[PDB]
Amino acid sequence: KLLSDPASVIGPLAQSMITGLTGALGNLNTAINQIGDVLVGTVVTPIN
Amino acid sequence: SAISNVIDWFNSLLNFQDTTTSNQINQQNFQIATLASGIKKQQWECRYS
Repeated sequence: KLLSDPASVIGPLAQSMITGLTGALGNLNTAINQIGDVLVGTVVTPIN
Repeated sequence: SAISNVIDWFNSLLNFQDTTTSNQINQQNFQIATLASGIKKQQWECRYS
């Protein structure tokens, strides 16, 4: 069951357990926030 | 907050857009009117304006 369908057997787990998931989400959210902020000013260091 | 800031910036850009278009139309019409009107011959130089 763990090989085929790991849904029922494995319970809910925190995003922080996944490697780099929180980092990617934070990067995307910060990019969106910077996109919003630049249009009104508040000069900030660009992400990429 | 990012989407709200984008909304505000877009509204500001639209305001600038309409103001600039209105100013362009007004300036061109004013120049055309000034060119059309202007100096007219006095009464003694000729009868007609």
